[PDB]
Amino acid sequence: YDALGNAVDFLDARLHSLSNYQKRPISIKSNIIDEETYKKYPSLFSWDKI
Amino acid sequence: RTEKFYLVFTEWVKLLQRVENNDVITTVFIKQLVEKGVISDTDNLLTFVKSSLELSVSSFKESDPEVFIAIDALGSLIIKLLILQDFKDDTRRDYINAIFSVIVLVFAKDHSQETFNERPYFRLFSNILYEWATIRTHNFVRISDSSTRQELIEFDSVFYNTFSGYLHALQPFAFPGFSFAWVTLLSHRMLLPIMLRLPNKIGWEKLMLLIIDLFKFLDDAVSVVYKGTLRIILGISNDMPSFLIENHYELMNNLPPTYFQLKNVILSAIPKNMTVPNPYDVLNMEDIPACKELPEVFFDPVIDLHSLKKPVDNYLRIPSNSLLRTILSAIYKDTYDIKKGVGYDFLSVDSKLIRAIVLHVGIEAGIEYKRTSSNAVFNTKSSYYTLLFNLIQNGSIEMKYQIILSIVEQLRYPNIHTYWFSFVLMNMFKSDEWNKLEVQEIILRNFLKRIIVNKPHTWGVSVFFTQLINNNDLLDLPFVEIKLILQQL
Repeated sequence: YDALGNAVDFLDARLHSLSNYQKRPISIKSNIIDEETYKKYPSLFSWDKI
Repeated sequence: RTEKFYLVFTEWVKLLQRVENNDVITTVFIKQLVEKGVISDTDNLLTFVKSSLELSVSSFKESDPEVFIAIDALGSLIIKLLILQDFKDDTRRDYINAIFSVIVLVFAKDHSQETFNERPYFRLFSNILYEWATIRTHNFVRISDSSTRQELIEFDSVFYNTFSGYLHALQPFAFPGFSFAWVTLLSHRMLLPIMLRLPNKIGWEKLMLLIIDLFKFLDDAVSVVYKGTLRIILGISNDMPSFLIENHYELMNNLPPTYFQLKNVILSAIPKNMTVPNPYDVLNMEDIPACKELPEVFFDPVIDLHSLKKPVDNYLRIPSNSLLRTILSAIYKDTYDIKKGVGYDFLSVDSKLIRAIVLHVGIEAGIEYKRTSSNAVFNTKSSYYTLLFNLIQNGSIEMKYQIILSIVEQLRYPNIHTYWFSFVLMNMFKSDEWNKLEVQEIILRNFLKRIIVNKPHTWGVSVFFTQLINNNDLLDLPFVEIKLILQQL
């Protein structure tokens, strides 16, 4: 019965530690893949922002 | 919140399944990801790959039979985002390193009890290799040739060396259970062969880092490692034997002496094109033009020689008896005063140091032969021979042991080092001016422990073992169950 602290808990924080390291916007290749074709395709998702 | 990310990957797994990955719709799908706020930030991206992996391992759980359809889809997603994404100058490097950090991060989180299995992670790494191995086919021709290609060519060498770095994080020493699974990945058909064949030995740097990790572990779940270690070196001995020849210095250092079989294979390695004469047949190596060639060495031993670079080289030039005293005093210092070991090998004679010296002398002796008509290099009074001769006589028993050991190791394929060090061993054995039984016993002991083990027996020792009887000066050695070998051959 470890309070908060644990090997699994420490590592799960490390993965979140590395996430906030060097924040950058993911720049997709806009030049490629025939844009305006992309607009024609379906939603292909069930996403809900917040 | 995390359930949301799960639903997305649930959309990816279902799509690619029942669809050929090559279809460009998959490239549009990832283009749809950035549309939403899921991949909008890197903090969420690394979080997406995070949860996507923990789901695959969970998906692997509860599976009676080989459910990889979930994790294999991820492995392709990693690569599909490495190529289809527009990267800045240094950002491409940080990207691949980031994901690898996550994968090994979850592995550790999994290794910590919270029903851990080592097969799915191995499958993931394997898919990444197979995938990338397909992309890099023929100078990355498969891609658009937009000269984004050019960015990937420079990334090819940086991909494996960094990947090897993250592989080192899960070395057998770290995870005993993943040990066997670690070796199989090292000897992967898409990893080992090409890194050895990378342009101008750029990958050899990190290949060593992995093998050393393997050797240090050998110094039980060890049997699986050793059994796997052997089939690698043999595989390399056939594929790229030069790797065993050049890096032998940095390789012999971290290899325990208990392993005599593994020792020979490394030294028994010969260049691919070359062919050698029968060693057991009876002289005059001057007739042989192959041994005149200088053996390449990837790592110069002068670096690990440190401060003794000056007094040794000054001694190699002129044999100053006063300069001999300081060199010895330095060795005795590193042995007794400082550099104190622990347990077995307490007050160790620095095998790395001694080997570095003996090897350094041989190299400088080789350059001295390529120049200046070569007549001088072989002599009893030659400086290159004088140094090795004096260090023995004035060196202690354990000190003498390492010198002779190092000398024998350099006797490999038909090169000038083998030619020279043989003349050293041969002359020294027949050399007077010693007060001698002790020395000859060490000459024999360190040499004898290179033939008794199963073949392949190294070329160098075979010849030196032949000319010894052919020289006619046998069992007459008074020290010689040692006589049991005489009847053997």
